[PDB]
Amino acid sequence: SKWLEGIRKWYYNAAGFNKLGLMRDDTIYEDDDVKEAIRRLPENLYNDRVFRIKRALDLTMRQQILPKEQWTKYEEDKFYLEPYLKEVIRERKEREEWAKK
Amino acid sequence: RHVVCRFPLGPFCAGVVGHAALPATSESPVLDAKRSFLC
Amino acid sequence: FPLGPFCAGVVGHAALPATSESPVLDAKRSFLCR
Amino acid sequence: QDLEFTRLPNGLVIASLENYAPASRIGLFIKAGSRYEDSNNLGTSHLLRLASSLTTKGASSFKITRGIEAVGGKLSVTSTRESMAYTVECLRDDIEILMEFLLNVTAAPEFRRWEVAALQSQLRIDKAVAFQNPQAQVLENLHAAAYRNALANSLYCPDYRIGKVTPDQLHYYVQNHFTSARMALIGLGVSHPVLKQVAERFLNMRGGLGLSGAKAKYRGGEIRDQNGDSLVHAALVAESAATGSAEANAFSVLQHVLGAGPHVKRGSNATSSLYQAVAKGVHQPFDVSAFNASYSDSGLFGIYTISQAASAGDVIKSAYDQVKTIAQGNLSNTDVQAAKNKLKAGYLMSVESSEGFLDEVGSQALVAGSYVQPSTVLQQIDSVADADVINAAKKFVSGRKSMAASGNLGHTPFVDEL
Amino acid sequence: QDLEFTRLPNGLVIASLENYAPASRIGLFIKAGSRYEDSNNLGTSHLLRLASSLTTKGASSFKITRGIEAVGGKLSVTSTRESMAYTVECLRDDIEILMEFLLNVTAAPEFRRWEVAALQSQLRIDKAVAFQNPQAQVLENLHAAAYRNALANSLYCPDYRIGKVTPDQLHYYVQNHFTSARMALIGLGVSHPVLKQVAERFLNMRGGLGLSGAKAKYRGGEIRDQNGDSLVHAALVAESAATGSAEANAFSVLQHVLGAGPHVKRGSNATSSLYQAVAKGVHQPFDVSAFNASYSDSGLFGIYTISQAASAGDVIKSAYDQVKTIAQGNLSNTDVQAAKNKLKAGYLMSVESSEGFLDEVGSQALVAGSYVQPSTVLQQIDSVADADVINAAKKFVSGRKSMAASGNLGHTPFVDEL
Repeated sequence: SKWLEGIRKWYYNAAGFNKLGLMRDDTIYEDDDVKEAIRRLPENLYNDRVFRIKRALDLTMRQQILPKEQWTKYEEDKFYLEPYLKEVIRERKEREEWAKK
Repeated sequence: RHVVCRFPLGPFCAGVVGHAALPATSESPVLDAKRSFLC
Repeated sequence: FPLGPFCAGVVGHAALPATSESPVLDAKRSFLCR
Repeated sequence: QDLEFTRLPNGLVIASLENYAPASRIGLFIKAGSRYEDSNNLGTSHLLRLASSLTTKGASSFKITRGIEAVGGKLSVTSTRESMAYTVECLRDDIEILMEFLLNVTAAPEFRRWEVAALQSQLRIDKAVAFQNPQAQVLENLHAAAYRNALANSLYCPDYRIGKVTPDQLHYYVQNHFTSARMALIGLGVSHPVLKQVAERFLNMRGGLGLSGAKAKYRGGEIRDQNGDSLVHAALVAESAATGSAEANAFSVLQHVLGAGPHVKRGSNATSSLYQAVAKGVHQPFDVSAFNASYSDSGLFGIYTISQAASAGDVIKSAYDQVKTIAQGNLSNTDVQAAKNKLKAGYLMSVESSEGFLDEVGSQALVAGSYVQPSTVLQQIDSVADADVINAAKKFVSGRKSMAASGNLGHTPFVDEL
Repeated sequence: QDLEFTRLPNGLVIASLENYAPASRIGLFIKAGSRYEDSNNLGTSHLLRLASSLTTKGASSFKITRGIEAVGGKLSVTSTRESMAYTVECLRDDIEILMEFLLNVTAAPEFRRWEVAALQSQLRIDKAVAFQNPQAQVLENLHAAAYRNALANSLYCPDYRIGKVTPDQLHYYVQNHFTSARMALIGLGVSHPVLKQVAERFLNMRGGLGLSGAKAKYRGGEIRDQNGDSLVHAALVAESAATGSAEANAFSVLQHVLGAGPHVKRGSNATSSLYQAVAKGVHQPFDVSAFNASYSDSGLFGIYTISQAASAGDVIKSAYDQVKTIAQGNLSNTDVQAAKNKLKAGYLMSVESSEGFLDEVGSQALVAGSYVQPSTVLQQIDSVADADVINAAKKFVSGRKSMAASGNLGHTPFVDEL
């Protein structure tokens, strides 16, 4: 577990969404399931996601990175969208299974 | 007889048609009957 | 006759519809909150 | 067979009658409705009525709807100020699946924010559809004027609350009013042990005797709506009696003496006293019926009149004068007997259908905790004496009046003038 | 110069004061309003107030608007339940043009169908803007509850009539209620002969009293909105003396004694008896005032309270108890003297501005014909005795009361309880 966690942390730091202040779910591709999951998000989380994304986009516009103190830590990264996305994918899978037979 | 349906003058029989979710509501004798014969 | 008639005027130029009601309070409500 | 009436230890009544019919109907009657609501949570009952198909812990909304359609069954919620009924109907073979769905709906509701937010729009559409008949608006305003609290609450969500009903309020309503002691499970076409098994499987968790609303207080006020419709719909009512009392039966007999809803299509309602009394004075189109609404803690009796705007006052006063006539003692024994016959036939015809029998059994179980055979109800009906009908008319005439009228109120009378 | 009052043979009243000021204000006061609307034509007065710039026989809408703007003038219509006032303000040099426009608007309306249809939308916008303040709806419902007749009619068109007001109805209202006997032309900064000339020029036609509205009849009803607003607005009123009566002056003195409006910004309203009587009981934000509205046929006096939903009953009961205390005789001579000082200063300050003086002159001319100098009004105020105020409070306490409340209304008392 510790070895897998170390490699995962290495990948997390190697990817730069932490540097821009973004969390992992902020970087997910907005497919239809992800769009519905975002639609279902509570207002506070949706607004926090919107501001984080806007700040990241502004930083990339000026080709800058957030100060190292403000980088998102691997421990504190919270997968807010994952439960809603899981529920959405479960509903889609149920509908597809019903369609199959 | 312990229901507003006991009064059959029309308990407002205001239910809406539906399938797998049809909500209905009733109040009590509502008149509106036999006035329809004349505009 | 009305102390606080709160006549519900409408901002206008060349056509200003104003309607007047009688004293209706609200004078000191802003003192505390809303 | 015969109806099997059992009170489980938790307080849940399960009643089953095996009619050996192709279709089985099972309905859960809950003692929750507009009455069991306060100013803060007004309109929750309406959204609960419209929220039957929403996701539950056991099954998703997709599963509920698709499965109920797949078996061809129907899930319906019928709401009354004092009661809310969830009824599932399907063929005898597939009853168990719909029972699982129904118990999931009633006992394990997951009011997810997005799904509840979606349903908020349906409240306005449902209210618009219901209010297309003006008598619904008239009756809602009548209940508002008659009672200060409890029964005054409308069966439809208030407009200011159309989009502001919260999932937390629905959860609170379900938890504090959907309780075992306030529930009755009545099934036609199913065995008693199966119903007991289902009730034990699902409804057991909720504790009985939940939050109880205040007793209804009689406001005795008038609510008038000027909407410009050509026909004025007005109802003058007074506090009559609670359901199950002898005075309630006397008031029902009075309702049929004055004239309940018409019998002959395109008929003149000749036997109805109110219709003839109004016709003698008013020769324009008109409609007059006796309004009797009986609720657990109180009841309303009065005259409902639909009339042309100019002649509305004449119709109202004439019907009131006929009721006064009855109060003064001008009641024939033959008319009382005819009213009794009509009442008994009405009860029998109401219980004729599967839906009627299910509703009646559930209402009796909730109101009284027991089932009365139709013969006993008929014996109660014939027990009524003419003097009791006259006394009920006296109570209506003397009592404070609450009136609600809608239309071109114009020449419509006020309660004080009446 | 001094105010000049002339009653013409046609019945129109012309008044002018030459203030020798840079601006001249000319106003035509007509004894028309919501009071004179019947049920069929409800809301016509609202559209007539809005339809002051529509095409007239003399001038088009384009001409009226562009010209009044070009001279920098203003055309304003102010409507009360018993009165409508058309006023034009501009520099003295250009007064003739605006006077011609005003007389064209008042006496030669065309009410072309397309423009009337266009203006019907503005009814909803004006009603919505006015109803942003809760006091507007609270007072409209208060007048509806108090009176069963003309005075109940709202100053804003009923919603069902928003698009149903017809050009024929506007023509009928103008013809039967815009008449010389009901009109007064009051001018500030304008010489009397010029006003007389213009009045001869345009107001010669449509003479006579015109259609007469019925006397207002007290209804003693309650209307409860239940709009869910955080703060409950409640008014409790009882019938009072008509305008220009001794009991009316006694009621005004009583209104000031109980407490009318703040005199010191962000102050505790120490002089106001109601405010501190309520304040001792309730420590939450609150507001209380005396509602005195006097009309020719009758008037209403009572208490208007803005309070938190939970504490509405405490506020209302405390204000009513203070009024009862005044009725019981616990009124000091010093309090009456202070109220008289406040009332006289209020009248003088109200007449200080040109708009206030024009309004006062028009109101006096329409209600009582002649103009009474401010000294006479102050003497009338002085004449009122303490016993008169006590008797007015006794009349309020004894009389049948009407209540209109808006807000959560869960704890707002009903009229019977109060």
